[PDB]
Amino acid sequence: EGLSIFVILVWLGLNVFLFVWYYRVYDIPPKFFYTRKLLGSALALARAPAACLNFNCMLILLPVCRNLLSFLRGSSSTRVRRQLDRNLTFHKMVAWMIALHSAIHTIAHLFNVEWCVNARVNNSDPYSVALSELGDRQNESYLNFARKRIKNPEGGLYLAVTLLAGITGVVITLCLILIITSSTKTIRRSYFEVFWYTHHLFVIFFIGLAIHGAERIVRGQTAESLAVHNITVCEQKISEWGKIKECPIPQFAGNPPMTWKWIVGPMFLYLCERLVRFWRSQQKVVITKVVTHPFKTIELQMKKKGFKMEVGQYIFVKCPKVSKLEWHPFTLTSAPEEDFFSIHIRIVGDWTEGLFNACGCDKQKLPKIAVDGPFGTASEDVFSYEVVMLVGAGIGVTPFASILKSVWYKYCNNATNLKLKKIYFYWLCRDTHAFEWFADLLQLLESQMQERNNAGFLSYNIYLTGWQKTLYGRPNWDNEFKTIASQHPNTRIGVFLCGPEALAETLSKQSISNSESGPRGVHFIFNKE
Amino acid sequence: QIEWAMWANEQALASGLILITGGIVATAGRFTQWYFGAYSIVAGVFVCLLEYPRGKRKKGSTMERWGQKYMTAVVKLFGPFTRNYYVRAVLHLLLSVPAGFLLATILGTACLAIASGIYLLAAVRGEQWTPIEP
Ligand SMILES: Cc1cc2nc3c(=O)[nH]c(=O)nc-3n(C[C@H](O)[C@H](O)[C@H](O)COP(=O)(O)OP(=O)(O)OC[C@H]3O[C@@H](n4cnc5c(N)ncnc54)[C@H](O)[C@@H]3O)c2cc1C
Ligand code: HEM
Ligand code: HEM
Ligand SMILES: *[C@@H]1O[C@H](CO)[C@@H](O[C@@H]2O[C@H](CO)[C@@H](O[C@@H]3O[C@H](CO)[C@@H](O)[C@H](O)[C@@H]3O)[C@H](O)[C@H]2NC(C)=O)[C@H](O)[C@H]1NC(C)=O
Ligand SMILES: *[C@@H]1O[C@H](CO)[C@@H](O)[C@H](O)[C@H]1NC(C)=O
Ligand SMILES: *[C@@H]1O[C@H](CO)[C@@H](O)[C@H](O)[C@H]1NC(C)=O
Repeated sequence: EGLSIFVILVWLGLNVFLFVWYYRVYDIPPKFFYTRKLLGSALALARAPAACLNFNCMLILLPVCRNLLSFLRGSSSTRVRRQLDRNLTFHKMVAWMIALHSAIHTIAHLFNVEWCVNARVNNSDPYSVALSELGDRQNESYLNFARKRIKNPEGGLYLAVTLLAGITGVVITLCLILIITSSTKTIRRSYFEVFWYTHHLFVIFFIGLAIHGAERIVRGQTAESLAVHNITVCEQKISEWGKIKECPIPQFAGNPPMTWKWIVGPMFLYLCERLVRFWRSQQKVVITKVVTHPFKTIELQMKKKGFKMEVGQYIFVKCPKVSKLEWHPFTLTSAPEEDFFSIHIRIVGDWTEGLFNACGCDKQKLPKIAVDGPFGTASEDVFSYEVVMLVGAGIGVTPFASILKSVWYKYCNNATNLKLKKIYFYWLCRDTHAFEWFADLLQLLESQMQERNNAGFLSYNIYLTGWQKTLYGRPNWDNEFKTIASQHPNTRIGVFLCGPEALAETLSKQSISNSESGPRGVHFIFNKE
Repeated sequence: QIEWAMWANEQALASGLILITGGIVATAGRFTQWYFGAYSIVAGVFVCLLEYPRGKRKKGSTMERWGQKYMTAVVKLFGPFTRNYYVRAVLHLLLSVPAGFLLATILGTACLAIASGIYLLAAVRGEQWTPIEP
């Protein structure tokens, strides 16, 4: 993988460079010499992950800009296209690293706080406590950020609930772990409503992160102070600091916040993207026809000026009356060449029942809707291969309706640009009850072909997992691949799968055993939508 | 509708992991009052064991964590105590309360209390933990 390996390696190398670099920016130089003795080695172990978090937090928001990335990809080598389709895999990777570096940062700041409080209450080595005495009086800046003499562990809890860096750290730690715990695949897939809503604690995370470093409690000796306070002479004269000419009392300042400089651009970009999405919500979509198919599926055929689609693509639809805040995704089930575009919506829950009830499908006006855009990955390649073997399982048949409806148009329109000549379609379903609309499409494509005397084009089988025409039990992929292999010799066939992963491995394995090594031999390229 | 038990499970396991991390960092660093961290180590290990096996949904097909069959057998042995979500929620809250005496484990406590809250929510809904039989 060119782009995937390139982007991952550069991102990992940048993280390693930032960590190593900012580790030694806070470990080697003499500016931080006295802090590194009140805080030890747990200073740099707190500050290098913070730099890595600066970089990572900018990165997390970019591959989730849905409307801006689509605008860029509209103008942006299919080998390349699929690598850049891993934007939500890169988001997950960046987020996990945000967790890792945050955990390192947090643990280091726990030692820091302990040791800071401990020295303040005369429970440490003599030098650190002597350093903790600074900042009690006038004309001296503290080095120890614990100023009240409260013994541990209550001193640590005080600092967290009183220091701004501690309060914001606790708030965004809770708002980072909640995001992560509510973003497992089970939550993301079975209960999307919990994932999406809880994922908005990100606004709280970034707001707490921007004001996180305002206090500048982690302080190093200032440059002017270092110029007058030669450290190597003055370290052992701490008991007389300010009273000998060589050693005035050192002055410590805190570094100005840097995170806002990083996260300003992506939060602005995300806000502009959300405004673009709102603008798409305001745009006109006229719902020309609503057909109520059996078992509660409403086909909404609608027109929106300037919508161009490609086979396999999906859109997001918002109905303001059902939910002002949500956009629910639906696959375009209509041919690209049609004036209207359609989606077939099965009523499975709260918004979908609301659209149904609003439409008037329930009773004996139609609600305003707004379509977001053709998203998704196209399956345009289906047309290129001379033979194809589309296999759809369960609710995965849906993408193939656009493709199947489109082949007919291209056959009628040109009949030569369609390189495709043969389609074998396998529907593996528990039952055909909710997808009866699809059976009708499959019957039609064949019927139109039969009328047009090319009865050869569409061969289909429905196989009912629960146990032309329906059959019982899954297809013997060992048998099927060989049979088509016999009928079509010396030809490349694309097996396109939109079904479960188990089926995906089964077909890929079948493809390769079946595909002939020789250049003359049949190859069975496998693509999984 | 939504099954809060799933998100409660995912939150509770991570609260246990963070409790283990905070307890280990308290014990190794010899934080003053390290025995609370030692408690966090044992409480977090117990939370991770009890919350590793995800339950079976009311509808659909669920995913199982790796090596969950062994844990499911043990959780089944305790009868109603693992099953009830009121017992699970009060257990999580009571185990979280002593961990809140240390900063290194205050994060664990909060997270476990947030989870015990979601368990409470699931308990009000009528949800329970039915095991995933193979
Ligand atoms: C790429 C893609 C293509 C899709 N194509 C179709 C389609 O052709 N026909 C169709 O009926 N449905 C399709 N869906 C999912 C469809 O949008 C949901 O069934 C619908 O949002 C249900 O809403 P609800 O109010 O019933 O939510 P609920 O009934 O509460 O949710 C039921 C299920 O829908 C999922 N879901 C809920 N909200 C969303 C959301 N905003 N995005 C994705 N999933 C969600 C949940 O994970 C849950 O498993 C598609 C989803 C994706 C990601
Ligand atoms: C740690 C695990 C995480 C996972 C698995 C995850 C997963 C996802 C997924 C799948 C999406 C796509 C949403 C969709 O399909 O509609 C998404 C969107 C998003 N994520 Fe994450 N995410 C994680 C962490 C984070 C973090 C840490 C942040 C930032 C604090 C964040 C901010 C976002 C944003 C802003 C969006 C876009 C929301 C939208 O456009 O509606 N995520 N995330
Ligand atoms: C959980 C307890 C946490 C504590 C006690 C803590 C404490 C601190 C402290 C004391 C500083 C230096 C503040 C200053 O110099 O004024 C700081 C900086 C920082 N922390 Fe945290 N933090 C915590 C969690 C987090 C988390 C979860 C993140 C996640 C992004 C984070 C990211 C940062 C960053 C990026 C900085 C650098 C600030 C800057 O340079 O402007 N911290 N933290
Ligand atoms: C607290 O620190 C401040 C600033 O570091 C001290 O104030 C500064 O003290 C010096 C020494 O006297 C002043 O320099 C003098 O300036 C006058 C002209 O104003 C000049 O005639 C003298 O020959 C000498 O150069 C300096 O001006 C003064 N700064 C300010 C802003 O007044 C202050 O003394 C310290 N407080 C204590 C209690 O030590
Ligand atoms: C701090 O404790 C040591 C140990 O007994 C003692 O020698 C020293 O005088 C104490 N200092 C203060 C200010 O209490
Ligand atoms: C600090 O003192 C040492 C010892 O005399 C000397 O070698 C060094 O040059 C001094 N450094 C500065 C910056 O004054």
